[PDB]
Amino acid sequence: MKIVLAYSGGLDTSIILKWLKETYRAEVIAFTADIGQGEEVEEAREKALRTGASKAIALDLKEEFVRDFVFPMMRAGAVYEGYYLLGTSIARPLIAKHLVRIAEEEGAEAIAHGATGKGNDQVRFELTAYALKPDIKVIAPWREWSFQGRKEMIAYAEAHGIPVPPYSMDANLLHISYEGGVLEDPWAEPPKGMFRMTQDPEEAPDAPEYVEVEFFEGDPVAVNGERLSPAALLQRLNEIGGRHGVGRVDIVENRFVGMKSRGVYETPGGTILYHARRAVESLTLDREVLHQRDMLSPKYAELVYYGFWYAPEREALQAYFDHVARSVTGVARLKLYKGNVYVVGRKAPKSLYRGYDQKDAEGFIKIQALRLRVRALVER
Amino acid sequence: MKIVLAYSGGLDTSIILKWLKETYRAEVIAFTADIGQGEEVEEAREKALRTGASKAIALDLKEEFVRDFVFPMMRAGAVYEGYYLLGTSIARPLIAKHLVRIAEEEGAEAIAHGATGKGNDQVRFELTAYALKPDIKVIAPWREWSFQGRKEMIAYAEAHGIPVPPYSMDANLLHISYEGGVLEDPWAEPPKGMFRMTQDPEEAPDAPEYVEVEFFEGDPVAVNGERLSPAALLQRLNEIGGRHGVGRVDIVENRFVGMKSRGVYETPGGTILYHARRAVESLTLDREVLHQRDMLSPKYAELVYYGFWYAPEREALQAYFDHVARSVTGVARLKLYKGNVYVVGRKAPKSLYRQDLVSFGYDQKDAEGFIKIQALRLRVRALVER
Amino acid sequence: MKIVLAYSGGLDTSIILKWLKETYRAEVIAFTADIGQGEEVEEAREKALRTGASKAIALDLKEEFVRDFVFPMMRAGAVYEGYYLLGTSIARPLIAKHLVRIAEEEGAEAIAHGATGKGNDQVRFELTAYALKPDIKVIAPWREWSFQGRKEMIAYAEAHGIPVPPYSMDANLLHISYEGGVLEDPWAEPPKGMFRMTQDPEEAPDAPEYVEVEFFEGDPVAVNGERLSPAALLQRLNEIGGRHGVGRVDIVENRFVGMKSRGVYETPGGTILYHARRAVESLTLDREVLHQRDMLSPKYAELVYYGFWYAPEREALQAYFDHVARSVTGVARLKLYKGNVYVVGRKAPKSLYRQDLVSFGYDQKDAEGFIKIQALRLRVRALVER
Amino acid sequence: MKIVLAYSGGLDTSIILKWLKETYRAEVIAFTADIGQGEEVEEAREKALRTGASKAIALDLKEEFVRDFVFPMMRAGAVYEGYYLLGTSIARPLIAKHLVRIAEEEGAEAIAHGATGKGNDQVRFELTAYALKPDIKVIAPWREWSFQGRKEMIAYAEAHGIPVPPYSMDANLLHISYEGGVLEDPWAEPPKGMFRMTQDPEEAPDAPEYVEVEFFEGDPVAVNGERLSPAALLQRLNEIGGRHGVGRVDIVENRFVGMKSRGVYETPGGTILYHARRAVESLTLDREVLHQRDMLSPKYAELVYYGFWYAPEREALQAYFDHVARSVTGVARLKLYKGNVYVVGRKAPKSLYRQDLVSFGYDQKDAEGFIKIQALRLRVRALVER
Ligand SMILES: Nc1ncnc2c1ncn2[C@@H]1O[C@H](COP(=O)(O)OP(=O)(O)NP(=O)(O)O)[C@@H](O)[C@H]1O
Ligand SMILES: Nc1ncnc2c1ncn2[C@@H]1O[C@H](COP(=O)(O)OP(=O)(O)NP(=O)(O)O)[C@@H](O)[C@H]1O
Ligand SMILES: Nc1ncnc2c1ncn2[C@@H]1O[C@H](COP(=O)(O)OP(=O)(O)NP(=O)(O)O)[C@@H](O)[C@H]1O
Ligand SMILES: Nc1ncnc2c1ncn2[C@@H]1O[C@H](COP(=O)(O)OP(=O)(O)NP(=O)(O)O)[C@@H](O)[C@H]1O
Ligand SMILES: NC(=[NH2+])NCCC[C@H](N)C(=O)O
Ligand SMILES: NC(=[NH2+])NCCC[C@H](N)C(=O)O
Ligand SMILES: NC(=[NH2+])NCCC[C@H](N)C(=O)O
Ligand SMILES: NC(=[NH2+])NCCC[C@H](N)C(=O)O
Repeated sequence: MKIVLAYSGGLDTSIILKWLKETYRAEVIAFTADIGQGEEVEEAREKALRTGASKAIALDLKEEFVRDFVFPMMRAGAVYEGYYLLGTSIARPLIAKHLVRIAEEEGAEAIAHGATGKGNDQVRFELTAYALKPDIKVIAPWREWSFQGRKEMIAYAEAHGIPVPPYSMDANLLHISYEGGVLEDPWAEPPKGMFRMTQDPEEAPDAPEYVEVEFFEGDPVAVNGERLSPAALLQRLNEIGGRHGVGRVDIVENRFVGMKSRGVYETPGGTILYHARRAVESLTLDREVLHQRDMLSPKYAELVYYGFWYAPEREALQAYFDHVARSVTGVARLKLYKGNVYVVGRKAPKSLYRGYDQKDAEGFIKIQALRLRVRALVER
Repeated sequence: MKIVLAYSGGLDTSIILKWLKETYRAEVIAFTADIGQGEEVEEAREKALRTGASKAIALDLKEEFVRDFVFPMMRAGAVYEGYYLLGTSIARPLIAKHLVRIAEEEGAEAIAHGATGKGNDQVRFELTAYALKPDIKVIAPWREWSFQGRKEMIAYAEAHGIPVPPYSMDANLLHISYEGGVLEDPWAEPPKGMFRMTQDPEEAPDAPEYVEVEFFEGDPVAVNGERLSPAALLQRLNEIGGRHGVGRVDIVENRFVGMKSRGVYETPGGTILYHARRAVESLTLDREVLHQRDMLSPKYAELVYYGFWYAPEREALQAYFDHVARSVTGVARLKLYKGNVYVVGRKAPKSLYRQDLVSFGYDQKDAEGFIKIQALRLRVRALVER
Repeated sequence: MKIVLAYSGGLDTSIILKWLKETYRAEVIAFTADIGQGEEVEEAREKALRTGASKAIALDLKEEFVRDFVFPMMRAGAVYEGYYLLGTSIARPLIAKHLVRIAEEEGAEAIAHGATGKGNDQVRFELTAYALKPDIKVIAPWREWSFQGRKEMIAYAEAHGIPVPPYSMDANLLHISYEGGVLEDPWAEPPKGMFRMTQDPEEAPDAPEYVEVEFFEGDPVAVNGERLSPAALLQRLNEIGGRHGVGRVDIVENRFVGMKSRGVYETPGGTILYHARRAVESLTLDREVLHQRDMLSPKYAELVYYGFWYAPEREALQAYFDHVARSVTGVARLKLYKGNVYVVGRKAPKSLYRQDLVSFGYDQKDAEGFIKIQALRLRVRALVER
Repeated sequence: MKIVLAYSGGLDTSIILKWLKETYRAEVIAFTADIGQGEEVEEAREKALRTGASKAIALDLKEEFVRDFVFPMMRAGAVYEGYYLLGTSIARPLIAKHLVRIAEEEGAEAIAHGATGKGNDQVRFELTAYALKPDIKVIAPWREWSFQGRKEMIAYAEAHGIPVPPYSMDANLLHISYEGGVLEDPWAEPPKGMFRMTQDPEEAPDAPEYVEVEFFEGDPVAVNGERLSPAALLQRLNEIGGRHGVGRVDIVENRFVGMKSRGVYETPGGTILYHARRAVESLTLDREVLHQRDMLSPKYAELVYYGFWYAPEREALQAYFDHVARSVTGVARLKLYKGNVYVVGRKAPKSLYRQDLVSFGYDQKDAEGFIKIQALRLRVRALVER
């Protein structure tokens, strides 16, 4: 029996690698994806072999991540519960996609991940796995073992020679998420110094910085006149937005499995892209199309948040969003200053910005008012 | 014939007052509402009499404005096309409501206003009027007169004794709007010094300021522990957020009459309230309720923007929003700093948050069954696709 | 330990009553609700006591069923996946509501039902139970026992001395549902003579029959001029519609649990009410209100179907639907003929219909301006396409 | 100048053709489209030349109508206000399309139609024309002439010389619409013998008739095993359904221009197609995709009804509906009997139905976990209410 483990190189997946070998008397193939966490994945791959993996794989997936998951999501204007730009949410389908592919190639009957039984990640990983390979076997150790606390887990790792290192973090090219520990009290502000991807607004440059972002067909293709690949472009905007402290959100969200959770997120590049997109859309999209689009975005957002990426509903809505986004061609000009992003200009080759006479308005108004006047007369 | 004119006190409504009297051989009753435009309404009232009004009425409607129009709208989370908090939009129904009221009291068969034929305000004024008094006659001079240019309008004014004087502004307790002129080029950043209600972030305090807003039943009732009436509360938050340069928006919007236009808005108090409201809702509203509510907010926003305030669709949706909003009770803690509003905390008497469920309602294993069932249709799809 | 069992009086809940006693060694309180199954619940109550119940309760809930469940649902125009009027769906919450009431009165820590692990009813019973009493314990024998076949169950019944006798059916005041067995093949028409509530259309009267239904406030209050209580009214329309074979539908629906299921339903009275309601609404509801209401109906429907009756989302939407329904006052005249229901007329005290607006409230030029304004964005669009 | 006139060959467009020759003294080009009105279109073309038309054109557009307009609409499951299948609505864009095409080919500056200023047709014609050629000049005689009454028009006709003859009719391959006259009273049943396309239910065969419709990637491609082109297929289903009296609807609808109107429609073929489609969808579409699609259908319906066919909103939604419809491949079996259509069977090569998931990937106990997790937020809510 072989098992493809989503291995991040940390303590838990290291413990998991050992636990899987003994518990399932299985050969474990480790997989570590480079999605912009800011770590040398090769070090994780080598730790996996030291830990006991029969094979360890590491892949640079930053470009596939931005082009095939982040970009399509952004085209939809996806925002969960008013603020969450879904940084962790869209990255999970990508990881599981490769787990299942590797499982196929290696002849493995199962896959494993270290997401807990109380979060969203477990759902995202498994819904994707099942959607792509229906008879795949999934093993989620957190829902199968009986560790009674951290102490017991550190003891288990020390016993296997696994080296042992106030909140939980998840970082990738789109954002860095923070939750748990001290963050659990929604009345308490995050502690100073917690953020890593964005500069503290109180420490941002004293002068504002202008940035231009070009969109061609619904996707951003250039920054300040320089054409950049998907991953390179997000990276650049992260650098630019980050220096100014842009993209910080603090919310109490509703998880898919039932409870509320306090989360903090920094999405510098994606936040600039959100406003840049809407800026270009303001000139290229039709009024009714836009209004219909905005009423569907929230639904799309929850699909991503819940884990229904490789699902027919999401694919169907994507057909609508992509259609609409094809008209988003132009340039947005933004002004960045101490934590904030300001749209300051926009232009487009086929802008709809700027015939009748005042007289037509009276008619328009009379007809629009008819049903209201009738209703009024009936009330008498 | 009597005509009740929505009189702002400026050049155009003064020109209109004289124009109406002669064109319609009627007497004009001028109505000026104080909705926080930062001017002395009694001066417009007196100017109306000097311009020829048979009667001039001026009313302080700040409290009614915020209590009966702004609060109801905020309750619904209304936001037009992603950023417009509807500052000018919700004020129009209030004005027209009083116009129709005064017309009935004065025995006036018609009402008038100085909104142009190419904007949204004309629709808001008239849809409200017709909805409240179906037989009312509406006179909109811009759509009727033969004035050809500004030059001629000035000559007419000067001939009639009316005193004469880079963009058009509309200010009230909720915001200040700027559009037209130099703002007509969507690629040009607005001019320096344009903003009035808010301080440029570059000049905002170096020290962030914490502000707490208490919501009792969907509406804000206190700021930093001090109980304030609707208008006093909005005023307070404009002062606080204004100093920090909060609430600035720059957008190209879609007008109801069919064309796009570049608008700039500063809504300090309203912006703080928008995020404060959502902060309290994050603890007091159910997941499914919240998601449904957010999908209807945009529709409600276009209704307000188009002018369908006193319309059945709007009142029906208001029943939904008011039901949901009744649960919004708690306190939001925000951090203001150079143009931004950061939510840093929230608490509520009946908060649905239980860290009991997040720290390390079921045991992990229940999650497996949940996933299996949720995945069934997807697995079936995959098997069929073979 | 005490366990309140939702007892229908059939073979399975009889086997379950025994099973609960043996498995848990608890006192079992059988509850049978009369919701129009066309069964004498007092027989079931007696059989329950014979089967071993420590206490058996039988309540007539026909009026509560229609008044507090069917009517609120009908006001929303709830229809699941194009054709399902939710007959079985709205009944479950009522039953679970009493199961928990009784458990609390008797001091029973648990409730039990005989819905299987493959369907929707399990979710409906349990979601309302947990929603009303969060610490209640639920026992669903179908998900806990070892019986591996029908034959095994019958033997267990005999070994326990319980009386023993091509599809499963569920009947109540709203409809009769048929699914399973021969019906599992979606390409096979239901067998002849299966329907029980409606007469076969080929055997229905040769002369159409006219019926009028009065609505006052969103709910039906009279049939052919006779005031009738909710349950009596639904009963009456079932008699009238059934005689004509009205209300039959055949669909393959999506269960909440993931798979498709072939179901057949007969809802005579409800079908008449569905069309009668829309008929009165056509004169009493505003265009925009109607269009908005219709786009929310499908959502409310899935909530009911899934089992989210005592859920904040449903109660929120209910506030909207109730608000809109308050105007539905008038009379619908329908024609019934061999399985079909035809709306032939409608009237209302405050009908918004006006023949003068259509007979050959504005002049022709108004329409021209309306069209021009509506066309503006389309023309700018074509011009840019150039 | 040149004017292209949408000419139906009837009294009014004949009067309109003269009116155009006299008033504008222009060269009128008549255009008559054959879209299944069952009216020898060539008769209409000769009469146009006989009336002063310097050129009359007649085209067989039946196939284009069904393939490019009816099918895309049905693909979306479009239904206006619960019953209207949009028969007249989708035909108008097709006509205006050719008018504008012919105007470009004839160097004509304007186009004209005889829809009145009180209905929706004028909007459909004009929105289509403006969207296709923003520069186009439109002339709507009903809104421009001085005639008051039939008497007046009648004499004017005799005068110039035009043959001269209870409700108004509009017929095409999809349906026949009836409204006006005796139909204006919402309480008055339609007059016996009014219907033309459908046999009276009471006069329909005593024996039910089964029919099968095959769908391929969203569109009907065969009936009872015989492959038929779009127009031939709709024609065939009209014949089969008509003989049984299928597809009759009687409603009071909300017109786009503001007033309610009583309309009667018979859509035999289209009605069979509506139920056949949903039947194939019940096996080929995913639950969540279906539920989403149905909540959007109504919006697409009003877009068609209002006249926004060649509009970005409609084309955008079309991309969604087209994507979803591509999966609709299979066969539906329906039973026709005296005015009703009953789905009795359905099958598909890629059916998502699995008898094994329902008969006695699925484990009963997974349902408990599913239920507990779904119940969590409801339990927390209840506990907080203490
Ligand atoms: N970059 C990655 N490549 C492969 N799998 C990943 C990757 N990142 C996260 N995962 C999966 O996600 C789980 C991580 O959830 P997370 O909250 O980040 O926990 P963790 O405590 O950091 N794991 P570890 O780093 O081994 O201590 C891991 O158990 C992995 O299965
Ligand atoms: N506070 C108010 N009281 C009464 N009527 C008002 C008030 N504010 C605005 N209006 C109406 O709205 C129109 C104003 O449109 P707006 O763009 O503000 O023009 P204007 O510049 O104010 N007119 P004027 O100031 O008289 O030259 C006026 O013509 C009034 O009819
Ligand atoms: N009228 C009722 N009163 C109380 N409980 C009911 C009633 N009707 C249905 N139930 C509940 O619903 C379950 C019925 O599921 P169903 O598929 O109809 O099975 P069943 O065949 O009726 N059981 P039985 O009649 O005992 O053989 C029962 O187990 C009850 O818990
Ligand atoms: N088959 C067609 N070909 C071209 N234009 C048409 C056609 N059918 C309808 N129209 C247009 O639609 C208008 C008809 O509206 P309708 O209510 O059918 O009136 P009408 O009574 O049929 N006109 P007429 O037949 O000339 O007496 C006509 O003025 C035409 O411009
Ligand atoms: N494994 C993690 N640390 N992920 C944190 C959760 C991210 C965020 N709560 C989400 O639902 O996307
Ligand atoms: N009279 C005015 N200055 N009105 C300004 C328009 C405000 C904004 N464009 C709106 O439509 O609400
Ligand atoms: N116990 C029963 N036989 N129930 C009938 C099932 C009813 C229908 N399929 C529903 O899900 O509501
Ligand atoms: N030309 C006609 N008589 N058309 C009848 C209008 C049909 C239907 N009421 C509609 O709005 O489409």
